[PDB]
Amino acid sequence: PKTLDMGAILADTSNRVVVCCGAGGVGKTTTAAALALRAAEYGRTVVVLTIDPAKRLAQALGINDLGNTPQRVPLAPEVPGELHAMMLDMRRTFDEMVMQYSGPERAQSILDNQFYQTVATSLAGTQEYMAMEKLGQLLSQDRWDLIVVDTPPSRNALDFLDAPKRLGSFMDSRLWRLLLAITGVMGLAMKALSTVLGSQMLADAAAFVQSLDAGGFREKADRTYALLKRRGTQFVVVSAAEPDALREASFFVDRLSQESMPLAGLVFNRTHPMLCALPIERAIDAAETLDAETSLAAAVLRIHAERGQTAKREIRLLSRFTGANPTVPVVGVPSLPFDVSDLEALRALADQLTT
Amino acid sequence: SVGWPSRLSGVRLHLVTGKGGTGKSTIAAALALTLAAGGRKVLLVEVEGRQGIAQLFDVPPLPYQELKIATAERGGQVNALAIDIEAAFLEYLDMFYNLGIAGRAMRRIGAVEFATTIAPGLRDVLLTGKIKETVVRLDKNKLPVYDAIVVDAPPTGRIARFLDVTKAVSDLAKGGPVHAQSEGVVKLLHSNQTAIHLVTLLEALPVQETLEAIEELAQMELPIGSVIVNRNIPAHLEPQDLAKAAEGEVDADSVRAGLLTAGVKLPDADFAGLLTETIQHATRITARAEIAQQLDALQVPRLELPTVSDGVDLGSLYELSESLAQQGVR
Ligand SMILES: Nc1ncnc2c1ncn2[C@@H]1O[C@H](COP(=O)(O)OP(=O)(O)O)[C@@H](O)[C@H]1O
Ligand SMILES: Nc1ncnc2c1ncn2[C@@H]1O[C@H](COP(=O)(O)OP(=O)(O)O)[C@@H](O)[C@H]1O
Ligand SMILES: [Ca+2]
Ligand SMILES: [Ca+2]
Ligand SMILES: [Mg+2]
Ligand SMILES: [Mg+2]
Repeated sequence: PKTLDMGAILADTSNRVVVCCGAGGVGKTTTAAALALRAAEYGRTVVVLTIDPAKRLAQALGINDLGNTPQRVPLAPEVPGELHAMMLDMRRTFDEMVMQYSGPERAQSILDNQFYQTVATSLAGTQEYMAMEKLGQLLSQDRWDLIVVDTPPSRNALDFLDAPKRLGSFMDSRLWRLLLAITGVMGLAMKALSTVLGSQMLADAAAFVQSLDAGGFREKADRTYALLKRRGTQFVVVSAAEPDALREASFFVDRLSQESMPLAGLVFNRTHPMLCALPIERAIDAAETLDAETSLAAAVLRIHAERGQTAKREIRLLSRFTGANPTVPVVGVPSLPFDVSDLEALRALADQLTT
Repeated sequence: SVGWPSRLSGVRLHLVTGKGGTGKSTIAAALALTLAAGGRKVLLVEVEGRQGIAQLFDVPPLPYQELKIATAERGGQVNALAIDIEAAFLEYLDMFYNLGIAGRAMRRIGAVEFATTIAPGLRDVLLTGKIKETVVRLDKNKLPVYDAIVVDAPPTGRIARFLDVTKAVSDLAKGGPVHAQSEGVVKLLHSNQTAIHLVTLLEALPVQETLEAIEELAQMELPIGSVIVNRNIPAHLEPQDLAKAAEGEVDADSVRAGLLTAGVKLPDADFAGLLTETIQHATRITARAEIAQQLDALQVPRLELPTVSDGVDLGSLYELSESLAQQGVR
């Protein structure tokens, strides 16, 4: 294999942006938070842009509020650096984008529009687009030497790289002005929409097109994507010891390679390393002899054999990824016997990530 | 105490919800197999255009047609319907407004994709309306075409809005035939002919969403069926031995003695390692039991499925169907 050295990547200030990617439910948020807290322990002035921390983790970071801006995470006085954190507010980031380009006066109308509030702000790819927009806002202010980026959950790891551009092209469709804000084909389509859709909804939709007054959205998604191509950007792919998560990680690694984007390596999270060298065949047989003959000893053997079978699946899954990607540095992170929802649990996770 | 009360056998429409990644697609297919057993005909429906049925059965994308995808036990049949929202919108324009011509012209300029995307209420009207059509469909002899309909439904965060027919219709044109059909959809959803099943994992977020969804659905007076606890694991330890091991207490003297009996003598680094392996297992079980306790408050039937050791294949769907059948699902 090849061992990923997250500690050396974090300590090197030429690394300015660290993007934590992969499928949802693998440990992206906690990895992002553990990495950011570590960089701060190394002396760096860091900001972690979290997407969806679990309630207890968000409270431990002091980011359980409705804010859409970084706040300082108070740490032990010995800590030489600074940790700053926030949780993305998708709707508020859309408001900020609308105001930045339309101005505060015209933004009052757009923000009050019922079609904007109920439809435009919840379209597919908004979470990825707004994460990218916020990353852009963090970079422009130059308030930190390191930005750790958490990415929205999805069954598809590539949605982070593709969904903003996809949403952007949908927003720039000819169909918005033509069908809401005459022709043979466009006229037929306009008639069909008038016949089926509510007059109030169509008025709010056409008002939104007139009010917004934007290839604006695709051009925004394109410029913001180019920020990921700046020198000092590192991508970290996170995966659980599961086939779907690894396949998503592999798809992401391929894309980074095709696009010549720097990949730090893979975080193979939730592993079950064997703490006892006793073979699986011997453990089952030792438990089976006890079954025919103290229920504690046989159950203890059944735990170990079950863990060993789990460890065998993990090793063959990883060897499949490593065989296909022999150039990719990897770090195995064991499943910790507690929830990663406090600063002390983040510290223990960062110890696993940086060894 | 039963996971499937008798009343659930009279249900014609089964909606399978749950948080993303909990097993809705897998369990909706296993439920469909269970209900089709004994020469019955069940329809398995998906509504998000994700082609999850084709992916589950490892086949190319399914067209907008009801097609036999699996043979259930003793001559039963499971049909599949991957609803195509674009084709459902054209069907609606043509049947209700005679705008089949306008519709066909819209498809050639991507305007059907647009209309369904910009109007989420129209989307839900088309989907729940098609679901209702499969449920009430009669054959030549005035008998139901399907014995049951199983819907691989939207997740826990979207299920209440998806079944909110009053809110979906509110953003549609006043009058016409749609407003009359919507009454029949509401009546079906709120009756004893429907049940919403909620798939969960013994993890904090899937359990929280299950509770939040049940509350929202109860407020809407929508019928709850069962809570299905997926991917269960073996405890391996008796309640007293587990409670102690979760604190770091596994008596080694008893463990060392039972190992000598089986002809096993471990060194100090392997014996200590074997002990922390069971402590960590017991810590995982205890935490899972603490999460599961939050469901005890609901006076809702509960079903349990095991973990399929490797990837879910066709044979795994039959094992999960068999697990459901043994729990009284019929
Ligand atoms: N190595 C680990 N050991 C134990 N628990 C972990 C580990 N990594 C993550 N977790 C837990 O897994 C869950 C999912 O992690 P999270 O970072 O929110 O994932 P994601 O953002 O990928 O969905 C959380 O409850 C977290 O505490
Ligand atoms: N009982 C089970 N044992 C093992 N794997 C399972 C089980 N149920 C589901 N899975 C797997 O878990 C993942 C998520 O399940 P899926 O049915 O696609 O969930 P959902 O439709 O709720 O997103 C899939 O990879 C699936 O094969
Ligand atoms: Ca310093
Ligand atoms: Ca993009
Ligand atoms: Mg996350
Ligand atoms: Mg699914």
